[PDB]
Amino acid sequence: AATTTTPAP
Amino acid sequence: SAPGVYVTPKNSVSSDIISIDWSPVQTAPYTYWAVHNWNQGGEAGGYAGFQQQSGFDENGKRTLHFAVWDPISSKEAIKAEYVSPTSVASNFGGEGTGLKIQTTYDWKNYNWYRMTMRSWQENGHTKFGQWLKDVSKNQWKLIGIMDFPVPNVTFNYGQTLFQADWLGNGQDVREARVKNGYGRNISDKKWTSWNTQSIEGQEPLNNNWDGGATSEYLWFKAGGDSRSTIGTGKTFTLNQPSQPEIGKLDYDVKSTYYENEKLNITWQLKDSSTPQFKGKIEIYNNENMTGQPINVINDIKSYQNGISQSISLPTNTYAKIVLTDIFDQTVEKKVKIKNESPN
Ligand SMILES: *[C@H]1O[C@H](CO)[C@H](O)[C@H](O)[C@H]1NC(C)=O
Ligand SMILES: *[C@H]1O[C@H](CO)[C@H](O)[C@H](O)[C@H]1NC(C)=O
Ligand SMILES: *[C@H]1O[C@H](CO)[C@H](O)[C@H](O)[C@H]1NC(C)=O
Ligand SMILES: *[C@H]1O[C@H](CO)[C@H](O)[C@H](O)[C@H]1NC(C)=O
Ligand SMILES: [Zn+2]
Ligand SMILES: [Zn+2]
Ligand SMILES: [Zn+2]
Repeated sequence: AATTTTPAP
Repeated sequence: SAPGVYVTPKNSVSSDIISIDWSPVQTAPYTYWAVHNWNQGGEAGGYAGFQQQSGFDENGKRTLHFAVWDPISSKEAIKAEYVSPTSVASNFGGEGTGLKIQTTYDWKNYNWYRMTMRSWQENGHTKFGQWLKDVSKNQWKLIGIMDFPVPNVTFNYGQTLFQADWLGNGQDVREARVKNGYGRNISDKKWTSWNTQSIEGQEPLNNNWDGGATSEYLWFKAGGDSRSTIGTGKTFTLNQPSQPEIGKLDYDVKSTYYENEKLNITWQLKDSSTPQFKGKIEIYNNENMTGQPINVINDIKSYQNGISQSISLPTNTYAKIVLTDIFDQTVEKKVKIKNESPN
């Protein structure tokens, strides 16, 4: 179901 | 559940075209290879790539993926302007919200696929388009175009690739290869070559992944018995040219006639051509195409192969057909309009 990303740390 | 792996260019900059080549080696189900990523946490955040949605091989569901998150600075919807025949646009939710286009596409292990995205300004909005070259078949395809209702956004920052397990099958190995990473700079319309990239596991304390390079490509894997040979990550350099290898635009005009007060002008790009970005036709009352055109057909889209128009024309007209590919290469042909042509 969800395919996440990351913001800059 | 397999740890993520990110492959990041050392030297990426704000771009309006981004391109990379990808080849799958081991394809566990529930794997997303998001080969392009941009604007994370920001306006027009998005990504695109390839998924193994089910199964372990070509008999499972293999797709292309493309998503852009909903605007921060507008209440207007993202529009799916164009989707290919095996593409489906839908709104996603529960992970932020936005628009995605999922495309059924029978990509194959050990073959290469070039994914090239382009962003452009139009009508006070920004468009994002997805093109795919099947390298073995030497064939481009337009996959989808999204119409994002905010001006002056680009592939501004955040270029990276990831390989991710979205469901929790960490026992299953996933592996792929990439090369030929390039962006076209907003600043000067020159190309930036991503010849040096870093391969880094998402979880510094999890070494259940690996990566490296040959002379030709970067490779990475995760899951199963994968175990890092490069600690938490390492940078590698490929010997790719400073300039990308860009093909040529090539087409055949298929009709150019005027009959029963209808003008019909159509074309077909060669199977070996770069893909169409836009077209324009100018109609002149004279063979040398001096003066002003008597009629202009503007803004023929990537997904349109000519025009049919109710129009009044005099006896001896000529069409200037101006097509441009996704790399801004233009090819202009002049054709005399056949007055009566079904006839
Ligand atoms: C990410 O991929 C999964 C698996 O196919 C889902 O389609 C999910 O909805 C996708 N999310 C985005 C934002 O496109
Ligand atoms: C996206 O974020 C989730 C947490 O919400 C997980 O950390 C997942 O591994 C992330 N995926 C990527 C590809 O960064
Ligand atoms: C990850 O990046 C995507 C765009 O690739 C989106 O901006 C998404 O909202 C980001 N996730 C987080 C938690 O910032
Ligand atoms: C978010 O973190 C992941 C690792 O968890 C990647 O480094 C990704 O590139 C990061 N996103 C950005 C925009 O820096
Ligand atoms: Zn608008
Ligand atoms: Zn002109
Ligand atoms: Zn247009």
